[PDB]
Amino acid sequence: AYLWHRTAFILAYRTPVVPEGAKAGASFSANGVALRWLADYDYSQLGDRTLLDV
Amino acid sequence: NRRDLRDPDRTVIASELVEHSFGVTLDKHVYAALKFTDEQRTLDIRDYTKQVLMP
Repeated sequence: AYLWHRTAFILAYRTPVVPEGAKAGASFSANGVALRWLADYDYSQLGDRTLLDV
Repeated sequence: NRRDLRDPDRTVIASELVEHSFGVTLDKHVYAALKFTDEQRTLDIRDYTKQVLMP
């Protein structure tokens, strides 16, 4: 069990800014934090790559 | 040309019409390329216009 005052632990979050060179993707939410979703088609591998991060 | 009047040598010298030409060629490619890692685009770059595009 853990008993902590409010000021014991500090968390910081930042949603990456999707650049202009990427196809626009939605922004998702997890437990109140926002997450950047970004899709990009890989022509060389003939596939589609998606990244969801913070 | 010119020739003296009443000359026994009644012979005419023909001129020539030659049209010259030159050529304009499109052969240079002026560019400016930048790369920004997503960390730099998120945190370091404050405003994209006055800090990246204008320079």
